[PDB]
Amino acid sequence: ADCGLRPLFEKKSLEDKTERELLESY
Amino acid sequence: IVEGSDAEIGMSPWQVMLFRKSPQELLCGASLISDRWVLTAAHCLLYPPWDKNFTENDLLVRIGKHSRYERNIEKISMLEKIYIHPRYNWRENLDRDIALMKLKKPVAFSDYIHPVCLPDRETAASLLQAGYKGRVTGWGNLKEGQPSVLQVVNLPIVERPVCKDSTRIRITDNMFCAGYKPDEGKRGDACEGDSGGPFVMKSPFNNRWYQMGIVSWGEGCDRDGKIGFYTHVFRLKKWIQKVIDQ
Repeated sequence: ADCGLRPLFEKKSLEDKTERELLESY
Repeated sequence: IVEGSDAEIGMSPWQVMLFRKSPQELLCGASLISDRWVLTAAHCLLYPPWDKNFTENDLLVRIGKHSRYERNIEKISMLEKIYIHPRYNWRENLDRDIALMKLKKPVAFSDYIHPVCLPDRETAASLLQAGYKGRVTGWGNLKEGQPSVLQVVNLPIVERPVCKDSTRIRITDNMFCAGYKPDEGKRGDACEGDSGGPFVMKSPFNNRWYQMGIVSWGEGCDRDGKIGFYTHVFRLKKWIQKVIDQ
């Protein structure tokens, strides 16, 4: 199940510029 | 996409572009769900009133494209077969606006190409709640022109009663709406050209992105009081399974 894990982000333990907005909404 | 921003390289590796083969023409968004299965809105392939009734050989799909040619990064695939939901209501309200396209050749994953996940029952229950925000991406209209870079915007899922009240069109349990209310302070919305594009959410249970919606319809774009509608992917997964498991 190799899905939803971005090589340049999740895989490199890096977060994109806006994904925290999603976490905040939870 | 209206009132959003440029996507970062590799930010949406599951992003897929549906093109009309000849004359070359971008039609809609879509998303990679495996190395050979792509999701999109039925209306992108079948909508008679706009003279859209495509055959598999009528189109192609582009994957991993960062601009409107990366010789070694993006992939160009032909389609093996199209599958439009049997109960897709195109004459009335676009009920069950979903479709699957199977590529002729599976594509190799990379830094710029990888599949988004499809929701399971507990992921959906937990994530699909009013106020929670998701993400829309697309190469569509910037206003009711088009970008040279994939656009993105995060929008909050809206309460059913409120979605219903925002429009006269008959909405179904097979759709959901997301967007900011004029009293909320932020803007954004999908627009023409963005149909088929994914509306995704990141799960804390495992830090993976899940596609909860498909860009389907709206009235105008980023209009105050209006809210964009999306195909409720999870409520249609069994059809997805049926098709895939042929």
